[PDB]
Amino acid sequence: PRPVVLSGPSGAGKSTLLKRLLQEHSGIFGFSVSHTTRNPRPGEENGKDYYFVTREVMQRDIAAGDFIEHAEFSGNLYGTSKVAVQAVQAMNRICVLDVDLQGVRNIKATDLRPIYISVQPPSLHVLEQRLRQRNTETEESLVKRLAAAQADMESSKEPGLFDVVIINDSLDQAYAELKEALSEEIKKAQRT
Ligand SMILES: Nc1ncnc2c1ncn2[C@@H]1O[C@H](COP(=O)(O)OP(=O)(O)OP(O)(O)=S)[C@@H](O)[C@H]1O
Ligand SMILES: Nc1nc2c(ncn2[C@@H]2O[C@H](COP(=O)(O)O)[C@@H](O)[C@H]2O)c(=O)[nH]1
Ligand SMILES: [K+]
Repeated sequence: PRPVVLSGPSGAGKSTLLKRLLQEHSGIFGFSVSHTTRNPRPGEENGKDYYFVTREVMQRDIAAGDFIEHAEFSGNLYGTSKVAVQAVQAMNRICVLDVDLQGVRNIKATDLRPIYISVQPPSLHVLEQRLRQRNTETEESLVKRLAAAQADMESSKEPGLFDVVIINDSLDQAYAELKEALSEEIKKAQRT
């Protein structure tokens, strides 16, 4: 039973598929609650979606060595803390992570030994509409995320970087491809 790392462009639907997975398989998977310096969106709860901390707190923790990995994204800091992964391990659950491309390569350097899945948009055109539908991004921050998306899409074709690439055209189909990709993960977890 290996950890799971979900990545992809902003707005692809990796958080959506993760939420569906975590509700239907609550006893099998446990979400890695990362730290972030950005403000919480409406409907986001501190401790569940993210550990919302200020910039000074994040930098203080980085010096203290609390983070397995950390990176900046659209002028805000994100990080997978050691305590976040150890919390899921203490619950006897498969840790699932939602990081960017920079985190993916950082995790490659660690010993977490995960399975890498890239949730990809059907095309870059529909990604903008997906990002524009949520409206949480201002026009300036939307362009920054859209620009970084193409770099993420290009790197998704790198051989060996991702174990599974899922195109998120149909959400039910994308979730079906997610479960099948985790079939041996769910099997091994239930096999104990
Ligand atoms: N299958 C889908 N069909 C259409 N729109 C979708 C689909 N999945 C997600 N979206 C859109 O994508 C947004 C929600 O996806 P999220 O999971 O929050 O984005 P994300 O891939 O996690 O990237 P970030 O880092 O959270 S911005 C909304 O605007 C949805 O309308
Ligand atoms: N490297 C890294 N990236 C993260 C982490 N948490 C979220 N991200 C990434 O940061 C971006 C913004 O996330 P959002 O602010 O939309 O939740 C997404 O690409 C997401 O996957 C993290 O802990 N580490
Ligand atoms: K995350």
